[PDB]
Amino acid sequence: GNRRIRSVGEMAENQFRVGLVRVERAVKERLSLGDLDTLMPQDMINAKPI
Amino acid sequence: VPLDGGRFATSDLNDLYRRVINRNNRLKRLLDLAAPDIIVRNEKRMLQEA
Amino acid sequence: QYRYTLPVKAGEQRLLGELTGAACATLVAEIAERHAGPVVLIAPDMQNALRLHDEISQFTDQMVMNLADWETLPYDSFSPHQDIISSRLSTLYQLPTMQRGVLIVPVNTLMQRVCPHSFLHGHALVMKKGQRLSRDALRTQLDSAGYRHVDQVMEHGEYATRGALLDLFPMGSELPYRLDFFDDEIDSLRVFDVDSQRTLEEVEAINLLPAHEFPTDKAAIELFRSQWRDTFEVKRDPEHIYQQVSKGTLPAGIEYWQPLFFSEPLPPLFSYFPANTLLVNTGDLETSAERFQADTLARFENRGVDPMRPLLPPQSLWLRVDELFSELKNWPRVQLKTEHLPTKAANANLGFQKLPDLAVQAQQKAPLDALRKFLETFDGPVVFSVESEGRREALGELLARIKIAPQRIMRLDEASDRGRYLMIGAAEHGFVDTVRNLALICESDLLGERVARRRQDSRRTINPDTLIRNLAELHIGQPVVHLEHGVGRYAGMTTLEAGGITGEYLMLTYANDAKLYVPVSSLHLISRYAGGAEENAPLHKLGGDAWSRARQKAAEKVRDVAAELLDIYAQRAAKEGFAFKHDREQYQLFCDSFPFETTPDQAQAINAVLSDMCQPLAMDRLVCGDVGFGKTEVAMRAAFLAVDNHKQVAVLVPTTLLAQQHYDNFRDRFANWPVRIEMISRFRSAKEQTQILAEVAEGKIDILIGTHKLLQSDVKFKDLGLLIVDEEHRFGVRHKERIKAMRANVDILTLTATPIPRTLNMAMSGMRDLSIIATPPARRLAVKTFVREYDSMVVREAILREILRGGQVYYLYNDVENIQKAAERLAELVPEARIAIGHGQMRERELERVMNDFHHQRFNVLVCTTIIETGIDIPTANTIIIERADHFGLAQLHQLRGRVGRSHHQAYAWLLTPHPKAMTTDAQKRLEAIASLEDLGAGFALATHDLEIRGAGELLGEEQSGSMETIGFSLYMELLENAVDALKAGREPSLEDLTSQQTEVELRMPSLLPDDFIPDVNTRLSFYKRIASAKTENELEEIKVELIDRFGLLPDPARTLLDIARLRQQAQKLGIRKLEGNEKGGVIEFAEKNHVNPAWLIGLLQKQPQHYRLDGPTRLKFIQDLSERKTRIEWVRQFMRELEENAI
Ligand SMILES: Nc1ncnc2c1ncn2[C@@H]1O[C@H](COP(=O)(O)OP(=O)(O)O)[C@@H](O)[C@H]1O
Repeated sequence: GNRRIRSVGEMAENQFRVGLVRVERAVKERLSLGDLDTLMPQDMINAKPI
Repeated sequence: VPLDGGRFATSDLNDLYRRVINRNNRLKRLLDLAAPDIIVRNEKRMLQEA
Repeated sequence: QYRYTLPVKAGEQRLLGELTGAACATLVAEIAERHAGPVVLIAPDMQNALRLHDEISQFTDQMVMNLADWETLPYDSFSPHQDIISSRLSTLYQLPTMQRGVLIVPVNTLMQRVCPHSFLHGHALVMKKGQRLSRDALRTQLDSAGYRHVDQVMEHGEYATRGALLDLFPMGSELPYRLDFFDDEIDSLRVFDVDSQRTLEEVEAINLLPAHEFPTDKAAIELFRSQWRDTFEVKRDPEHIYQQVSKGTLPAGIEYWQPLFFSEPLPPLFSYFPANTLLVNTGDLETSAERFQADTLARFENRGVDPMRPLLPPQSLWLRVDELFSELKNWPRVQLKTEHLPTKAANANLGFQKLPDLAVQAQQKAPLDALRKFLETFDGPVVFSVESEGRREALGELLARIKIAPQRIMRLDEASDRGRYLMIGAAEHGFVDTVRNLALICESDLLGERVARRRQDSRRTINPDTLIRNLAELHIGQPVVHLEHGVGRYAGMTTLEAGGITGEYLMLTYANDAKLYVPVSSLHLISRYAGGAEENAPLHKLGGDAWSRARQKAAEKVRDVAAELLDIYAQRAAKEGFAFKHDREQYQLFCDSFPFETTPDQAQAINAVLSDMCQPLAMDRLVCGDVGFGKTEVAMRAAFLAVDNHKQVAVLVPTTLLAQQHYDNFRDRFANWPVRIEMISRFRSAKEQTQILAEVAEGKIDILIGTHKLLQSDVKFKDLGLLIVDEEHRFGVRHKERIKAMRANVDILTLTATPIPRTLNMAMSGMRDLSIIATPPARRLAVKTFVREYDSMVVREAILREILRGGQVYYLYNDVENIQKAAERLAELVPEARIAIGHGQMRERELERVMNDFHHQRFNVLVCTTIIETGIDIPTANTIIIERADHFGLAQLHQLRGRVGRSHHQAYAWLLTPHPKAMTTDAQKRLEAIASLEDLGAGFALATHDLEIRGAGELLGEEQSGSMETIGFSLYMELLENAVDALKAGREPSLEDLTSQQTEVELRMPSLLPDDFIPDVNTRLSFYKRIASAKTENELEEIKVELIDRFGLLPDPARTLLDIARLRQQAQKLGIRKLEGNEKGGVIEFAEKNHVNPAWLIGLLQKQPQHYRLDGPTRLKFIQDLSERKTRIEWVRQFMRELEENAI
C-alpha cells in the first residue's frame, strides 16, 4: 500500500510529457519570436524531440 | 589504426604529444624572436599546463 | 545692462522660465560672468550633466568641472576606480575655497555624503605656487594635523619652520620639501634631501593625494572593527568583510561601508560649499530626488539580505529627501524651468522662443526653403553653431547655396543688429532671444525627421463592388478573398473559446484544409470573389513558409588554388627583394613630426621593420598586437623610408571607414614632405576613379589607400615597393596574394589585431617574421569581463549601472529579423532607457542618422548587429552586452571587447551565455579562453587560443582555419624549393603574366587539372606552363596525349581545359580579346583591329536580334540558353568557326 505499479501507459505518458515540455519551450521561444502574422502551427513545433 | 571509413584512430596520447610539441616549438620560436616578456610568461604557463 | 537680478539672500529662490533647449547653458554662462563667486549647477541626471559639461564651456571661458561621482550602483560590488577617487578628493580638496568657477554635480552625488574633512585637511596635501599663504598658518595647520617640529626633518610626521623657509616630511612620501614663504605667499617647492638638505626638484604644484578617500591604516582598522562589532555580527568566514579587512586587504564595494571608517557623522558636502555660492537648478529636483531615493531604498532591501556582505542603512550613506530640501533653504538658489511662470517677485520669464520649423529634405526641389525664407525676414543677427571644424565646411558650401556668409566669432555677445556668424561649440538646440532679436541655430536644427516609409495595403484601397458591402447573407462554399492571405472556401460560422472570451467566427478553408477563423466583428476584411470563376477559383496556402527551400547540393572546386599559390610563392622565393636605403637625419626629421615618444618595444619593432626593409631579402612581417597600442606610426615610419626611395606605397584595408580614418592619419602625418596621398573606395565617383587609377600608372600619387578596389585587375602600379595591409583576419588568401602576384619581390607588412590561425602558423613556422607589441603608452583599462547565463535582472542591472553612469550601451543581438521585437523586449525590461535600432540592412540613410544621433547622445541603448565591429569612435559607449555569445568568432570577440573602453572610465563587458550543457563544446572552449585572459597584451595569446582549437588551415590552399589533413610543412618546403630551382633552372616566365597575355575566356565552367590526375603540384604546375605557353594545336594535342600516356584516361576537367586552350588559340589568332560566357549567353569583345566580317556580323544581328546584339562597337551580347556546357563549348566553337570562315 506504499508501493504502486505504474504500467506501460503511465511511463509512456511520462516520456511523452517530457518531450512535450521540451517542445513547448521550443515553441514558446518561437512564439515569442515575432513575425507571427505569416506563421503556421507546423513550422513552430518540431517532431524531432517527441 | 584506420577506422575502415577513411580516417584514423583517436589515440589521445598522440593528441597530447602533438599539443605539447606545438606549445614547445611555438615557445622556442617565441624566445628566438626575443618577444617582450609578458607574452612568453603566459606561453610558459600554457606549456606547463600542457 | 543685464536682464534680471540675482538671489543674494540666505534661502531665497529665483524662478526663471520660458526656457527651451540649450538656452540654459548660455544663461548660466551669464550667471558666472556676472557673479563674483562660484556657480554650482545641480543636474537632474548624469547625461544632462555631461551634456551640459560641454555646453557651458561653449558659451563662456571660466574653468568648468564636474565632481567625479562614484561610477557604481548603490550598494554595488565594484570599486569606484581609485583614479576617479583621486580626481574626486582633489576637487574636494579645493572645494572649501574656490573663488570663481563652475561645478556641475548631479543629485546622485549631491544626495551622497562625503568624508568628514578631518582626514582630508590632515592626511593630504595639494599645494601650488600661486597660493598666497603665510608661515605660521601652515605651521599651525601641520600642528593641527599632528606633525612635529624637527628642524632637520627625516621622519613621517615632521616639519620644519625656520625664518622664512618651511620643510615638510609627510605620511605619504619619503621625502621632505622646502617651501620658502615670501610676502604671505608660497615661493618654492624644493624637493630636498632627508639629510643632505639640497633640492632634487623644483615643483610648482605638489600633489600628495591619499591612496583612498578613507583612512586605511591600523588605527582606522580597529576603529572599523569596533564599529562593525557594534553594528553587525561577525561570523567565522574567510570571505566575510570583517575578516577580509582584518587581513588588511580590501573587497570591491568596501567604500559603500563608508562611515565605519571614521566613527563620525558624515557631512552632506554642503560643508564643502564656499561662503556665498550660487546654486542653479535644471529641470527639477522635486521629481528626480524622489525616485532616486525610492530606487535607493528598493535596492537596499533588495540586498538587505545575505550575511555575506551586509549593508548599512541608507540614512548614513545619503541624505533623506527632506534633509536635502532643508539644506536647500541654506543657500540662495536659482530654479530654471521650461515654462512660463505668471508673475511675482524673485521671478522672471525671459524671451527664449523655440526656433521655427527649419528643416531640410531632398523631396523639395530647393532644399533650404525654410531657411531661405526665414533669414531675410529675421530682423536680428543669426548664429550657426557648428560643432566640428570640418563640419563647418559642411555648412560652408551649404549656405553658399543660399549665398549666406558665416563669420567665425568666439563670443555670443559679438552679435550685431543683423549679421550671419558661425560659432564653433557644443550646442544641440537653437532658440531666438527676442530681447535682442538674437538667433542661435544648431546643426541638429536642420534634420528633424528621422522617418521611415510605409508600404503594402493594396486591397484596402479596393473598396469596389467585390467587397460585397458586408452582406452577411453569403452562402457556404463561396470562394472568398481575404486580402492578407488570398482566396478560401467559406464553410460557415463557428463558435470558439479564446481564453475566457467565447466568440463567433467565420471558418474559411485555404489550401491543405487549414482553417482560418476571422471574427464576425472585423467582417470588412472579407470580400466576395471578383474573377467570376467561382467554380474555378484557386486556393492560397496559408503562411507562405517556404524555408524548406534550403536543402542541399551545391558543388565546388571550379578553380584550383594550390598550384597558383605554389607559383606565387616560388616566384617570391626565386627573385630577390629590394634593398632599401636609409637616411639618418632625413628619417630623424620625420621622427620629429611624431609629437610623441616611442615605447621601447614599439621602437625596436620599428627598428626591426627598417632593418629588414633595407635588405636584399623580401619583407614579410607580422606586426601583431592589441588594438590601440600604437600600430599605425610604425607603418608611418616604414612608409616614409619606403616613399623616399620612390617606391609607390600601397595601403589596403577591408572597409571604407578604416580607409577614411587612415586618409586623415596619413595626410596629417605627412604634412611637410613632397608626397601625394590619396584613397579609393566605392565612395569615390567613377570620374575620380578613372583619373586616380590612371595616374597610378603615371605615379605622382605615392601613397594610395583603399578597399578591395585595388585588387580589381586594372590597377597598375608603375613601381610597387611596399604593401601595407591592415586588420588582417579578412581577405581570404586570394585577395591577400593577388597583389603580390603583380610583383614577386614586393615587401609585405601585415598589421593585425589577432592574426588568423593560418598566418599565425605560417609566421611561427619560420616562413614569415613575427613582431609582437605590448605595453600601451596611456594606462588603459582591462575592462572587467564576465560570462554569465542569460538573466532578465542581470541585464537590467547592467543597463542601469551604465545609464546612471551617463554613457551609452552597445547591446548586440545579431539577427535582423527579430531585432525589432527584441527592442521592446529590452525596452519594457528597462523602461527608463532610450532605445533605437541600427543594423546594416537599412536604407543607408537612417543608419547614419542613428549613428550620428548616437554620437550626439540623443538615446542610450542601441540594439545592433555586428555593424559596430567596423570600429567607430564615441568612447562614451562603455558597456557591451552580447545577448547570445554562443555563435560568435573568438577573434571578433576580442575585437568587440576592444570597442568599449577608450577612456579613463572603467568600461564593462557582459557576455551572456546560454545554459552550459546546451552549447557546443567548442563554444565552451572559446568562452573559457575569453574568461581566462582579461589584460592588455593578451590579444596575441588569445589568437593562440583561436589556433589549436580549429586547426590552422592548409598551408597551400584557401580556408585559413581548419584541420583539413593538409600538406605537411616539411613536404611543403621541399615542394617549394623544387619549384624554386625548377623555376630559376632556365628563367621560366611567371605564370601570372601567362594569365595576363591570355585572352579572357571565362565561361563559368570548372576548368582545371584535378589532384587525383596529378598529385605532384610541380608537375601540374609545369603542365600549366606548357599548356598556356603552347602556341600550336599540334603542341596542345601532343601535351594531351602525353598526359594520357602518363596517367591513363583524360577526365572532363582536363578535356575542358584543353579545349578552352584551343579556343584561346583562335581567340588570339583573330583578335577576339574578351570572351565571357555563362548559362544565359555571354559577351564577345573583339579587338579594335578585329577579323570580324562587319556586313556578315550585321547579317547575324538582323537574322537573330534575340541572339546577337551589338551593345557597344565590338561588344556582342549573345543570348543563348546554354543549359549543357558541352553545347556551350560547341556553340562557341562553331561560332568562331563561322567567324574564321568570315575572317578578313
Ligand atoms: N609612443 C607613443 N606615445 C604616446 N602616445 C602614443 C604612442 N604611440 C601611440 N600613441 C597613441 O595611441 C594611438 C595610436 O593608435 P594607432 O596606431 O593609430 O592605431 P591603433 O589604435 O590600432 O593602435 C594614437 O592616438 C596615439 O596618440
